Amino acid sequence: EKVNEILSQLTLEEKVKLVVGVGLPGLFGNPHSRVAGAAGETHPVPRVGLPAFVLADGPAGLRINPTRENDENTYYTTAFPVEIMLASTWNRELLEEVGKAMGEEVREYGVDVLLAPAMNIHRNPLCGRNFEYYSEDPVLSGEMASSFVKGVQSQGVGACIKHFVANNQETNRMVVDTIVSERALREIYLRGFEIAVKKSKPWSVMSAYNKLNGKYCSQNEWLLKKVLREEWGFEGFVMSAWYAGDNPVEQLKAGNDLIMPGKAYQVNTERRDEIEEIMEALKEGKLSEEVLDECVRNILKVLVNAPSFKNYRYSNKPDLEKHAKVAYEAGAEGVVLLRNEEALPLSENSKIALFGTGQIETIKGGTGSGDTHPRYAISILEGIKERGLNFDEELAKTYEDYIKKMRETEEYKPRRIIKPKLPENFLSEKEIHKLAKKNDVAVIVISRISGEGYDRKPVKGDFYLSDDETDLIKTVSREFHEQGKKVIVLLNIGSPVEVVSWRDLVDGILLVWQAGQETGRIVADVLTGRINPSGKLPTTFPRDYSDVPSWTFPGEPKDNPQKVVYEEDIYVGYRYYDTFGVEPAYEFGYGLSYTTFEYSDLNVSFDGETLRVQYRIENTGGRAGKEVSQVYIKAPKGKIDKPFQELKAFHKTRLLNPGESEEVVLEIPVRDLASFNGEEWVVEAGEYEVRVGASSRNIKLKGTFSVGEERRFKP
Ligand SMILES: OC[C@H]1O[C@H](O)[C@H](O)[C@@H](O)[C@@H]1O
Ligand SMILES: [Br-]
Ligand SMILES: [Br-]
Ligand SMILES: [Br-]
Ligand SMILES: [Br-]
Repeated sequence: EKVNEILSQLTLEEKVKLVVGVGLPGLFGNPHSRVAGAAGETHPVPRVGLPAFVLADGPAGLRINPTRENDENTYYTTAFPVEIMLASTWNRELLEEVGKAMGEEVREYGVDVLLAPAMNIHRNPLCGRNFEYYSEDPVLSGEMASSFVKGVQSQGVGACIKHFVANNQETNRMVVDTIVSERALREIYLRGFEIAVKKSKPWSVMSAYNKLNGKYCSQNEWLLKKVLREEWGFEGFVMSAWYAGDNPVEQLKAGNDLIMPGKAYQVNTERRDEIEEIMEALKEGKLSEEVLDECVRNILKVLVNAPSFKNYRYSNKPDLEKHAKVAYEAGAEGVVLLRNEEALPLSENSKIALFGTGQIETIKGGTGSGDTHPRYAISILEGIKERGLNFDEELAKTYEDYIKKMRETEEYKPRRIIKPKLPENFLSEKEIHKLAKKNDVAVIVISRISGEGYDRKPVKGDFYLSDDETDLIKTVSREFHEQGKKVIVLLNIGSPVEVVSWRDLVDGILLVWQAGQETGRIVADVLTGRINPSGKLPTTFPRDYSDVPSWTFPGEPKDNPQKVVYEEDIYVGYRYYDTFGVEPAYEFGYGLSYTTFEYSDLNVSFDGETLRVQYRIENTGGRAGKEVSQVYIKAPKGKIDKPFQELKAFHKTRLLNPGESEEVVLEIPVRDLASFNGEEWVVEAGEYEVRVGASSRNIKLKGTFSVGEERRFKP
């Protein structure tokens, strides 16, 4: 009743103020948000008891200013592992915990809505923001997102799933027209958002920068209204990506309730003030008051539940120590062991020769709106020191000295905030020979960073190893292998890189991604086996970039794309590699363990409305560990073309001791089995195959069931 009451009290002008942000806080002419560093604020209306609501990034943790002027207090937040690493956990419960921790910091720092999680599909590994997205698969993505949203919103604050939809490249994102069939949309790109919307009920959705089939997402009625609302039954409000679109009136008409951050003229001289443009449109009858009321109601019906609406006295003192444990745990389960030829874990007291500048310049996460400002960030070297591991102390000082020297130099000093990539081959061929005799093992850090606004390139030093990185690995490998010793590589990266050319040169490979503030601790602990790797890939690692099915990336013309066509359609990520027989370097769902697991006791039953899959996993190794199991369904060929198989469920065991087992029981609604034929979802009659895998290509148990009667669903 409150909402309809406030609504009835508002004047036309106050209503317009409410659907437009107050401008980017603390930049240009604008005052700081009462939470300094926050991404945006709504217009207050004291008249009718509406406060300003505060919105802030981001996916890796709350992003606000750590300090404030005329203030002795401190406002640090927890920097969690990046989303691609969180997805690697394949652990819903854990993602929910990460949401709660973040949510407590959101609430207690006076924020009302967290601008997370990001959940665009990994269409192409070069997308600059892949690090802060979950997966190339909509079920993994949707399920991780749902868990995170539930976590955040258990804390009395709102989540915001973004970016809706098909924002799968950074190049010309604010302008590019994304051409995608309705089938690709419904099966791949819309699909994760559908799951999140239906299962977790996020307070808000952020419409994407890009056009979708001719229309800006922020101004796309089919997207924000027919699909989101009418079909899916979304009950929240939609906000625009910052400065997205070109027409505030079209945005409101489309179902984009909240225009952020407001004052677009401050960034684009050709935009009018949106309040003035809207007021004029109302005056002229270009926009009806009824549409305006709907947008305002969508906003209030959600935000009357925000802490700010009840004048919540936030503490400015969240439990950072408790949240750090959660960040460490998330990182611990998200590391992916890609290769282990009797190399890991390291023996106790093993003397480590630590290589690569990334050991010191460790990447905690990518740049942009999804960045964070934690009190600390434990480098790989620091974590190893902290845990008291036996490392070459002379070498570590050499690296420290070399980085200082290089970063002080003109060519490599941080510019404007990028740090030029350092040469990694500064050690002499004889210096490394000395290292091989002195130490027991080699550990080489390979680091990459990416971020909002920039796409990566299929070139050396980016997707490919730079020549100096290749030379370092070759030399270290040769030297240490001659001495009978093992070499380990740590991939401190945010998205796939080439691995085929060098992986056979080394014995161990740990994909440690970018693990936030606790990175070095997580990494050290994985090396010694205190952590048993349980992460599995949420995205495909291709042998070569030319293998990638999304070849049109980043569009036409390449250097200034006005449009990009998803030629590969539904056949993206593993759906492509499986269906057309292209072998990846490492497949979707792949990941090793320090122990072994045996799958057994498969039972499959379909009562016509629910597919029930049960099996048993036993730890047959000598170290406790968790196992991620994946259930792929292979639908019959029947009427329409379909991928080879599709992930429909997944699970992760508790921490099993040697000899322990766990019974897995998963249920899949019949509707989930459907393919979209362009008009409707269809679950074709026929024999289906259940494929329970330790990865999409390591199937451990197979069974079948039959659909007797075709089922159809209109969107
Ligand atoms: O920082 C506010 C927003 O700015 C941009 O729209 C980013 O794409 C979005 O992810 C972020 O939440
Ligand atoms: Br997407
Ligand atoms: Br391998
Ligand atoms: Br990266
Ligand atoms: Br194209």
